[PDB]
Amino acid sequence: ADAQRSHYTVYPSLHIPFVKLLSGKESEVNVEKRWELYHQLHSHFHDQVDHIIDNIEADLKAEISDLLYSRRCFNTIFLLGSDSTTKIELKDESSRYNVLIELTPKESPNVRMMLRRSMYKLYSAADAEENDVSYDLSLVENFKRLFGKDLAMVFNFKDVDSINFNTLDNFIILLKSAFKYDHVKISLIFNINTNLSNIEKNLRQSTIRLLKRNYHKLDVSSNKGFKYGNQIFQSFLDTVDGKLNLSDRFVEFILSKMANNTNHNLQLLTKMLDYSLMSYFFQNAFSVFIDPVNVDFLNDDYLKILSRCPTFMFFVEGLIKLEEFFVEFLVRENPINGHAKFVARFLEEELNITNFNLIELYHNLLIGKLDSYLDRWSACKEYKDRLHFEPIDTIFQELFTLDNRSGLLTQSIFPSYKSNIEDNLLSWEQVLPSLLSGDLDKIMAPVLGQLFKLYREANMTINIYDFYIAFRETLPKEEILNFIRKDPSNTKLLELAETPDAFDKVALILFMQAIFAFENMGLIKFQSTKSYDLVEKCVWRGI
Amino acid sequence: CLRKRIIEEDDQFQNVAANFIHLIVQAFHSYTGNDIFALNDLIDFKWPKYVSRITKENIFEPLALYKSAIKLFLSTDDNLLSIISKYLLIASYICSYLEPRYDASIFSRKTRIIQGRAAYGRRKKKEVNPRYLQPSLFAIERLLAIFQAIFPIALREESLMKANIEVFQNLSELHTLKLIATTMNKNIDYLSPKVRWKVNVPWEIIKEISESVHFNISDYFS
Amino acid sequence: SRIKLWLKKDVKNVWENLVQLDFFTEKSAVGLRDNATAAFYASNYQFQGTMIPFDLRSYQMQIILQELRRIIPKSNMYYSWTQL
Amino acid sequence: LLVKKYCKMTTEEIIRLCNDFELPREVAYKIVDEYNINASRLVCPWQLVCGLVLNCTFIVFNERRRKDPRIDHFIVSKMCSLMLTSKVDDVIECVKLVKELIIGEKWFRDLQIRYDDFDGIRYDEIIFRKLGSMLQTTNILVTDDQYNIWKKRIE
Amino acid sequence: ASSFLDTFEGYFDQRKIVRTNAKSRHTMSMAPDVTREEFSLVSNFFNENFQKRPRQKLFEIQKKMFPQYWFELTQGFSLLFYGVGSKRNFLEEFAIDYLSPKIAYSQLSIPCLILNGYNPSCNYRDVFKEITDLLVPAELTRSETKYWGNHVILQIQKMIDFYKNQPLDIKLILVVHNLDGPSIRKNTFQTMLSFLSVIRQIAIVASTDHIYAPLLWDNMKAQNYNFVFHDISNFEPSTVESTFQDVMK
Repeated sequence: ADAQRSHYTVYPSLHIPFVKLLSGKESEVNVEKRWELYHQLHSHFHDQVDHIIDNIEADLKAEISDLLYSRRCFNTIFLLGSDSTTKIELKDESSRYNVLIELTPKESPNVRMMLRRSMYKLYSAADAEENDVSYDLSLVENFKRLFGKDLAMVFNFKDVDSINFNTLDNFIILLKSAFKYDHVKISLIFNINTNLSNIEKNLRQSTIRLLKRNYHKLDVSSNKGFKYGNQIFQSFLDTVDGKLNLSDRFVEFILSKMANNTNHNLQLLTKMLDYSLMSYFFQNAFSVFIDPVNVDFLNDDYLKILSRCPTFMFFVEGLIKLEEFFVEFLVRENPINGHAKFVARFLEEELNITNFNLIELYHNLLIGKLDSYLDRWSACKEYKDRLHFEPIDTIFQELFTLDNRSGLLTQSIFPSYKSNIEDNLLSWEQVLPSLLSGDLDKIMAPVLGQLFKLYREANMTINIYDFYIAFRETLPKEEILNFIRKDPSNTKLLELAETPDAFDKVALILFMQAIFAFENMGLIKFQSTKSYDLVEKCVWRGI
Repeated sequence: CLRKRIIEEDDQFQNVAANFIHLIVQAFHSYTGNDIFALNDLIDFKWPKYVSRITKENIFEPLALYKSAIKLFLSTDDNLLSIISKYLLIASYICSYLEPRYDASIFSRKTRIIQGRAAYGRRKKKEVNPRYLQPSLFAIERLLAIFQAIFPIALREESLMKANIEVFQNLSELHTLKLIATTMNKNIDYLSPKVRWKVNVPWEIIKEISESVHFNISDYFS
Repeated sequence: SRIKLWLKKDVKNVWENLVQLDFFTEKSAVGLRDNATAAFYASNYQFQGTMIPFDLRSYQMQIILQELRRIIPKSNMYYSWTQL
Repeated sequence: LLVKKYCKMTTEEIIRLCNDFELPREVAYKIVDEYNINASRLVCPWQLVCGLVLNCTFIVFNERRRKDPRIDHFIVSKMCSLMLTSKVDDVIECVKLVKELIIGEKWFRDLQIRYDDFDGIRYDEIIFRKLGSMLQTTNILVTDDQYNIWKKRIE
Repeated sequence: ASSFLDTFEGYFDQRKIVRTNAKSRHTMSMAPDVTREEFSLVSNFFNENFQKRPRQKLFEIQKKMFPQYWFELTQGFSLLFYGVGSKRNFLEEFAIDYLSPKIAYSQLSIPCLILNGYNPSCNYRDVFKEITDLLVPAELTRSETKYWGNHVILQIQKMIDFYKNQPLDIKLILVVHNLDGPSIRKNTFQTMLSFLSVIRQIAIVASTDHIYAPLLWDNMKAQNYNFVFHDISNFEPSTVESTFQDVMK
């Protein structure tokens, strides 16, 4: 059996994932055209996003190079908020060699291995660019005698916060001995994830005095000044311009979920926007109608499902106090995106203000609180009347809107995982559907869900036999034996059921299979290595 | 720097250099001890700013030069997270430096339908200042209970905060940033119930964190 | 109440010098190993006293307070606090 | 009535308080039994009867609340004028508190099965809500019967 | 015996101090003892018959979600399935009977590599040997091997740089039963699998069983995994995964 194997490959036997909407009455070509519309919009988004990624990587390389190239000390650079994935490339100095030495915490178990990897990398790179030597710092001493030119070493320490600071301190003091050679220049790059003081409290005071002689702090995080998140959000708004709307609750969901991730913001923003685009193009039947070519393929189901709009509700109530009307309101542009573009351009250029969040600005513009958002700067009091926009309401906007009311984004991307496990185990009506064992299904709960309620009402240390006794009392003795005697083709079962302790034995078997299911799940633990007499509950519901 | 400021404003130059060296020694000998290298570092750091206060009035009177350049003989000057993550660090500090059997005497604020009494609290306070010693070890669930006890907030509004994907991702990141430690450091499985947790930040760092979110942690140690 | 008080930031340096001059030593530290095999084993292990912040590391004295009282001179400023 | 403590009640008052909210007799006796099994270890029986009656009248009248959203206000104000309590946070706080002491129980599960409410939606909605379906219904558009009764109002 | 049941207050409330006179020191010695094989017999009956029609009805409901899962896989997301009950049959039947031939048709089967993370003997080096057999990656140059590096991780990063410039055709389906399982929850296995999940040409279908499983993933690993989470609770009895534990103990 391959299920008892650790791993096995399968070669199985042997056109779009988009399904037919409108209660199964969608056209097949509407499905294909929705697939192509999603593909072109998704491509138009990601070309801009990958261009932005290339831009941020190139600007970071240029800024690090300008710091690296601008007597007897290190050239120290502290990259604050660094995730250590930046490619660092060096300049090709005439009659000098420049080598970059990368060092992770896994490659740094002690000072000896750190030096040995550094000297192997130096010797390998120098012989690659231009006899065996010993991989120690005498290779740095005799570098110009073998290679004929001087040396510039750039040490890039990745994940310093994870490194042993005693080992790092001793390696720095070891590298300090190389300053006595005229042909040696050493630069150090420290990728720091928390802050500078947390690492200055971990080094020696002599090491701090060593590093202070020539050092540069450079705060480069992903979430720095919102210069890159606003570009990605602007790329999305330029993609969905003239076809789709963003609700204010969706934008505030973006803000709330982006506030909870610090080191990796932009991938979360792209993931959330992408999944919302997927959900709209998978769910909404009017996704065909985002381009004016498809205005000649509307039917009675389209008119049935476009008539149930609260904006249409208010419009016909105001008219009191169809297909041509629905077609007529596609020519509009909804210029809120252009107004946000103009406001951001004005604030970046005329007022020289770069510290702003376009997602927050779009949220306040959707609500109608752009002035209360702009009050933080105290520099737009003379131009608020120029920069203010009244939010125009557009008919049939609900059929073209990215929103989260169903909780789909919450269930798909950031679920309350353990709370869902707990809620399913406690309730189980919302999971198991209601409909041989039909008499027992109405009376007896599933064994895990039944045991979880006793688990919930028990105390933090449960006696396992009293837990079993309570579980036995929850079960009916008559119907369980009737259901186990309903099958006459199992001779050992029919032999066991006629024994008078069959109810207790059956209850114990079900109880123990549920107890080790809970043990594998992590709900309970055993307070020994050899005993199985008391359990501790590890999980409380609602946390 | 010295010659540039004389132009832009030989025994006398030796006198001002030796007076600077003697002032550095007399100001920082208790700090450095008899370390030649530390005093060399302090001389190299404090020479240009002392140079930048030399005037024509200051060049012949060394007491006036010591009065103008005074602030660099008083101090050595040899130096160089999200909402959930900060509150998880605060809760980890609380879990490490408070005893778990006093937990229900502090954070418990919900009313009761069943009859019951909360913990009375400590009958007399100890004089040991537990933040001077090494932190205690705690479980994940106590950390989650204290985290949602002190995190900020009609019928479906879900007033408390559950531990969703974001909370566990932030806690995993805190273990990655070494702001939270375990007993096991290599080949550690996060999922075992025998794995315990402790904070490793100083009191000043968690004070800066608690005041960055305007949380009053110093009430809990009073 | 009956001298400059230095801050913890500046007392850090004096503490490091006192550890360096073998006045303090780390608690239950083995120190220099007997042979190369045991030293090689010790270099591949990360000790718990090198991963916690410096202000919580446990230390023990190489000289006790009675020996400190014995040969610090009687006319010294801090001599009266060698008795406890 | 939710602040005063340490009372003792009879069956007549609780089955009279059922008949205000128009509940069947089996559900009434279930409120009676849930008040009875937690009698000697209780501080305020008024909160328990208030929360139990409110939780059962938010599940019996699920279809009328779907047809008319004002029915939710007619129940939270019928007892706010009956509990001698001015503000409205007390009743919702009380029912939120007592929900955690009833949601695990078997007859509450059977009462949720037999009237198909599941804290607001049928099973065919909540299983797709838990599965994370893109095709689950959303609260942006009105329902079909709401549009039909509006068209009957207009015509 | 607790006013609070399930909040932080219930956590603090249920950890009271119980006296020795109310310890209730009954043990499992006064329990009805069973033989080993009648446990298997009773379990086979009660798991093949009890609540079976709701289980098949529920599986028919969640089989309608298969094209959404396929859409999520071709848009670059990994699938992480969770819920109460075993997910081995669901993942096997989704990946082999549905996903592989429809991916092969839409790209016009696909090799399915199945990892049993519930097995303690699941080792990441033999697993990566099978991946190198299936995808045949360019071997590491001597400069790429560095200095006593992890050859699996360096090779996978080289495959990441290679497959960044390929067509976006799924050529391997990784099915990881019990991603939080005892040998696979370790840091090197998770690092291996998240860097494998970076590659667009591999579809990742993984499941977790432990309630504390999201603690495994920091921000780098959660970015690399790119998880869409799906709750599949079905109350399957987990017959296969139970064989690596003991129930008589």
